[PDB]
Amino acid sequence: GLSQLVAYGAQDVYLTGNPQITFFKTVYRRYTNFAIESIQQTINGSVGFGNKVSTQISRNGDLITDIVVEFVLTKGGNGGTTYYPAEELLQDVELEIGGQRIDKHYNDWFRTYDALFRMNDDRYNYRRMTDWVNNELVGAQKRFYVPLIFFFNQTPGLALPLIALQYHEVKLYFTLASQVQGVNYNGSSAIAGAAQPTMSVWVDYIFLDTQERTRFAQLPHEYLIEQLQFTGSETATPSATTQASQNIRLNFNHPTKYLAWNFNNPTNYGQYTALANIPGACSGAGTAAATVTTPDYGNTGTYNEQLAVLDSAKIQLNGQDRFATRKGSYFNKVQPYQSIGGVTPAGVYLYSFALKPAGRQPSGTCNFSRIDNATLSLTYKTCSIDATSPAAVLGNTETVTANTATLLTALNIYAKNYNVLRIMSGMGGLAYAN
Amino acid sequence: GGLSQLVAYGAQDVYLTGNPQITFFKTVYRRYTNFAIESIQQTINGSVGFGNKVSTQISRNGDLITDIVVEFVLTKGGNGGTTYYPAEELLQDVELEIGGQRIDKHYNDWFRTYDALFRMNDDRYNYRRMTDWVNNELVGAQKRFYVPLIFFFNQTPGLALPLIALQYHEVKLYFTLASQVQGVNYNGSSAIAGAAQPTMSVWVDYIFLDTQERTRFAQLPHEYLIEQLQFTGSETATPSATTQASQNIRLNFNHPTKYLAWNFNNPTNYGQYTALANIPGACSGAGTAAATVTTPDYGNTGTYNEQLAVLDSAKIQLNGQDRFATRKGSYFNKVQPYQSIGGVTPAGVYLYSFALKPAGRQPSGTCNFSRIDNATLSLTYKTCSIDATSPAAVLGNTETVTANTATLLTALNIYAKNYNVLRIMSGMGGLAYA
Amino acid sequence: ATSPAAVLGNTETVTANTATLLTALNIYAKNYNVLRIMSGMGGLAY
Amino acid sequence: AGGLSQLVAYGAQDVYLTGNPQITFFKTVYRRYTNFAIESIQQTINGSVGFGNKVSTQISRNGDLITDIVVEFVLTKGGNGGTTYYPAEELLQDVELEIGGQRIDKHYNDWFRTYDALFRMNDDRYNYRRMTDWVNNELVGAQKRFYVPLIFFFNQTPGLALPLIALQYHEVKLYFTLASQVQGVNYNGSSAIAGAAQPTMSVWVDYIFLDTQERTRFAQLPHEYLIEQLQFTGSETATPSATTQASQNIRLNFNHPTKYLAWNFNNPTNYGQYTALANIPGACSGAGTAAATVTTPDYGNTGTYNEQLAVLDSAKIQLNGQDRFATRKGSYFNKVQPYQSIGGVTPAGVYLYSFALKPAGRQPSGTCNFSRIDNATLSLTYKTCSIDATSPAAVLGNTETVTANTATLLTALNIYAKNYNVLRIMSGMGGLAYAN
Amino acid sequence: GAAQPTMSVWVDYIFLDTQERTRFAQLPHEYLIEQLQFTGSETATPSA
Amino acid sequence: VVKPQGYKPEFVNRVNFGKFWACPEGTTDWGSEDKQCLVSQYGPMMWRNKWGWSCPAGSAPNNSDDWNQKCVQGYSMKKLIDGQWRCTDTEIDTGKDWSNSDWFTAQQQCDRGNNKVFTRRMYIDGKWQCPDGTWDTGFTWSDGENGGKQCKY
Repeated sequence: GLSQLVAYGAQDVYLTGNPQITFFKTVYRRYTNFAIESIQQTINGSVGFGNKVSTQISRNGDLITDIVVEFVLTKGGNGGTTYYPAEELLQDVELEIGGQRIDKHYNDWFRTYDALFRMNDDRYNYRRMTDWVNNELVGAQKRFYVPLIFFFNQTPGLALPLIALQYHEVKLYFTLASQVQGVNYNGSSAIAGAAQPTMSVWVDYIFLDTQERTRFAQLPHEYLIEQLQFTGSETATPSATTQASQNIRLNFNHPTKYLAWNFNNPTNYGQYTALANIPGACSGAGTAAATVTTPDYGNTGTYNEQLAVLDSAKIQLNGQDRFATRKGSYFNKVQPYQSIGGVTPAGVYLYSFALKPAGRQPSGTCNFSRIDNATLSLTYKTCSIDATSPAAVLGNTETVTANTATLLTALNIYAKNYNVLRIMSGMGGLAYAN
Repeated sequence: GGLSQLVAYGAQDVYLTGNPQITFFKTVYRRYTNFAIESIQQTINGSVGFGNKVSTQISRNGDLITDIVVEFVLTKGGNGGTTYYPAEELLQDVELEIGGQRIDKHYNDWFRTYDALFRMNDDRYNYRRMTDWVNNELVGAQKRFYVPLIFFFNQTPGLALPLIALQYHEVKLYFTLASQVQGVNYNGSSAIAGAAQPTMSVWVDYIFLDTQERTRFAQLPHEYLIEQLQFTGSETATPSATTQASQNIRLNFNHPTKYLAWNFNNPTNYGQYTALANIPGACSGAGTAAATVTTPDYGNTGTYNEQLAVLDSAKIQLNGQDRFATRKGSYFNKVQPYQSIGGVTPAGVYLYSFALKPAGRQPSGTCNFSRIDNATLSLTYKTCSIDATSPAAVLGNTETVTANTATLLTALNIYAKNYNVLRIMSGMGGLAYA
Repeated sequence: ATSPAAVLGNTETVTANTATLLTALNIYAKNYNVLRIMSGMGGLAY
Repeated sequence: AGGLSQLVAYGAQDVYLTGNPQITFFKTVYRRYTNFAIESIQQTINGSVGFGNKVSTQISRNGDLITDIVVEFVLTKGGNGGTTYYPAEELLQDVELEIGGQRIDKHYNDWFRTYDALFRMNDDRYNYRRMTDWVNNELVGAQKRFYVPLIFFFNQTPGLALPLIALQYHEVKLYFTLASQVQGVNYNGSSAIAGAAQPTMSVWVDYIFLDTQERTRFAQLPHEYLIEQLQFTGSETATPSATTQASQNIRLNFNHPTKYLAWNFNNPTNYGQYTALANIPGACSGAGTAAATVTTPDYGNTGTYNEQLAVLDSAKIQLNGQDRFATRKGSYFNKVQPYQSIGGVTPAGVYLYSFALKPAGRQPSGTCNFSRIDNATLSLTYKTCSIDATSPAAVLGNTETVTANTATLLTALNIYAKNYNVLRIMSGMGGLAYAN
Repeated sequence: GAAQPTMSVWVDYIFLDTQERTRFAQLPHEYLIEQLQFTGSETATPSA
Repeated sequence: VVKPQGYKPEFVNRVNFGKFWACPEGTTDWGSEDKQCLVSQYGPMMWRNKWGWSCPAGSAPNNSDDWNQKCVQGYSMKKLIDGQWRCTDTEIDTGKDWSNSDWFTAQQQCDRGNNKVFTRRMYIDGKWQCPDGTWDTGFTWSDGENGGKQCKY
């Protein structure tokens, strides 16, 4: 207390001065001259369920951004039988530049991503573009639009300069699911007469005027981009008599923005929670016909955490706790509150290393290329609740879930990290491998 | 803990945190010109009533103006479900005149189309609360409605209109009140005996500048990059039971256009952009014995069910050349706004942007129709073969067909939003381009 | 308040007879101040 | 913000309080003092102790300085609770202080009562009563040791400790006279109480033992102490008539710089009675009921604050033929004077007039030198004794100028003067300086 | 049954233009004012 | 070991008020060139004078060590104006005339609250002029956002 302090009797009178800026008169920035065109790509290979197809993006414009994969499907059953089927159909999509994999997304990632990062009417509109949401009936035909979510598919700021890649081609490889719920299969039962999908891939191209087009064509460029890292693993399945726990190695690299994960029943796409005889939680739920072994497919997702299987979790780095152990509901509700601002469905979890993981601008990362032992430690809920008795579910406790929750045996762990896509002398690839 | 993440530092961190440019742990602020905002009522010249044309003149009480809200007091001429955004329907149009020059003009249908495309989530709901009855109000109920105007200066402080610099020019607004408003003074074609006439008032939010800003406005010349709406109505090449009608509509537009927007509608029923059907919400009494497919469930006039939309596909031609590949109506209805706005657009409403982000004020790519001698919108309609009175016929239909009642959507409304320059000098203002 | 016809079919200047139960009024104001930290100690400017 | 918001609120008006600060409040510096110790030592009392007897003691030289003196008495109640009033105070009829054969001072039981009435207060007064009376509703035969502190100048402060050490050749004595009767102990009004016990007495003196340099200084240096003395004479009261207002001019045979005069009117029959008796709960034996009498007080409740029972209407002090101050009402002497100058509650019938700014203190603060006043007198006007003491309506509903018919029993007047003199000690001997 | 009064106090305010508001706010002022002194008392009772 | 620090006074820069420079309003017109304005409540008995440290022109001594904080910001002196030793109309005469005070409080007389750089003109010479002890800044009551009148310290 022998330090110097200031009385500040009129510190603020002293610190004032003239205005710097006025709110009521905007200056708009003059931008470059460009145009946007939607161009169809040629897809090689037969499109159909279970098939692998691909497309090369044609050099029609200078830069590319948005990519939408169109699919045409017909319902194989009535309303309540499908769940985001166009999302399910695109089993995966791989982005290759110069022959090097830059990224790769999975149907489950699209479901996880959406569940975690989209929101409000955007999420609804998304659902409109991937599912039947107006109680459509068997045979109903719709064109679905599945937007891709690669770094260049989200912002013009990361438009991929095909013009700057004169020696390297850019391709998308797409795996179509062998089965799509409510379209060609009802659970495990094939739907006789189901149609094969029609597919079309659209790329929205940016046409640049001469000065900017030339700079892209001739100069080296470094684009800060986001990559998905992913692998599936067995879940330490919980049971009626026990709280299972599991030490999961996190085989990730690069400065990671966040980790995200879900547990699921691989039988039913998007099922991240247990089934129960409560409205929407199972096929026929709330009635005598309810079966807690089959979801109400049209209502597969839920916010009822009582049906989720994670009791608590922590992430360790180099074997040491990165943060204090928190409950599954923390990862499901709070992380998203703080970091995204949307609402995340039960069974979907997030842990961010970033202030704002939902944005493009770096805001703190965890560099797993500098971490020797990254481990996710999970504790599961006890599967003791009789799912066929609503009272058992709705009146339960924090540490328990449905007996049907033991069917959520698959675990998917995803991570998003920042790498650099470098382009020069007509060629390109990633700045870092690992 | 957190330290274990900081220590994991290496080569891949350089592009994120090497030579830091900003810190996220410190907010930087800007000294803004002092100002105040006061709400002042303007008067209305002319008799307020249905079918009447009335107008105001904005006095120079403050220096700059932004938001304008028109208040209406309406009664319900029937029970809940009989009205649809009635204050929006009532304000048939508003014309903006400066110095006698027509600067812009909005239409009730535009307000509906604008909302359908650009408002969202709770902004949209709160908006609905200010223009309709959304709490199941009954006949005789009376409410004050607030219909904000959407002229360029009514959307952002940045374009506050400089009444201050307009020494010799008055700013006037002409408001046309619809001769009929559904569920207020008419029920379909029938008048409602005893219906009350509206009470109306126009409110303007004025900005009061300090001495220094005030001086600059008075002495400096100004120019503003502003928006205008271009609009014409056309007959729809009405489709039928046995055919897919098609139509080439000349786009009689000029100026740098941010985007086009359009819808098809039934002139009888405000906001009806889709076909009627015996499925819940799609017609008066839909889903039951009393259902009719000649009249909408007015309270549920809008829908996200495309099966009831009329348009099959569309393209825009510039001087006879395709501007982009033909895309399905569902592409304009769902994808365009996904990409460009981030909200959800109801069936029957379509958008095509020339801009990266048409929802913003900052120009981001435009189609200058002042340099396109002959632009055309080419539309293909669906076959009107589905029997609207048979829920299954509608819900189980195909991509290329719609309801037989879709032939009631005989009007086509095409809008274009563009950028012009409002110049102010010598106490007078007006547009730079015809 | 117990009759929907009266509740849902009425005008602007009226409310429920049960609205007289709303006897509390809460008024909030959010404002700007400065928090200062110097030489290991801190508190508000004013 | 917070406490700091007060510190920063500084302007011109503050310069007068905190500009160029001289002192603080957050750091006390104490003064270093000498090495000394204090001890309570019993004195030997010569003569026979008993009611009405005169006994005495020479203060032994069991220390260098003396201060506090407490006289212990053991008495037994001759009746039940309510029959006594400060009986150990009544018992010690008088105390005389003599040094080297010269009287320094002399106090009387009535002075102790008067002094207390004016100068002790609050719990000090209560604790005092606890040391001289039975205040817990004790019954007949109850035995208590009473402690009567003396109030001579050296019994008030160490600052005036009597330098017994500096008096190597002159004795210091205390003479004590015990009352012939003590109310509620050996007599009940005029009636002797058969079987009453005689008092047991012990005199304690607190002696200060000084360490060597300080002791030597007192032993060898001459000293002059500015000390107080009590002057006292009894006078007959111009007892008011029940028909009119008596008046009286009393010569005040006082000398020396006087701090204050004090006086009271009383009924010698009943120790401590300075007011009239009346049939109201606080003013007579059995008051408030059928058995009430207004000839005898409820002794345990002898005193009162109700001036309606007092006899002084008004008074002035005249010096050498000239009024010192305008005549003021008796209630002015009873309530205001001590309010202003002492700060306690003076009981009805007891009056004070100060010539001093702070008479309750020891630092001289203005005195009236009666040795320079050829003829000082106290001029009194009495209240009319017309109120029927046996009728509460008359006792309590009366006027400023009247009192009880029983107020005519207050026939004695005690006038005191407390003054300064100087006790000069040298060559082992010491007597108070001024003769008159 | 007499009713209690309803009371309201209205003050007529003067709004000055700019130069005067400034001078009044900053300059010292001095006014002669009027005051009412009042002493109530008994009247010698008038007599018949 | 790291060397301890003393008062370390905080001084701002003088500002352009239009055709003249003067110290900002929460501050005082202290010294010159290197130390033009005091911000903190105490400052470095600037040596430049006439030469002399009092303290100087606008601050007064306090009873302390560490020269950096020996003068207190916001004072002046009796400053004879016309025929009377009055403080400026916007200043507050503390009452510490000189004769009834010690050296430190005797100097701290006028308490220049809210008027550390500019004051108002005085009706002293019958003409409403700049106070005898200050510089005549060109501003007037009609001039807006400049309430100061001919004054500078």
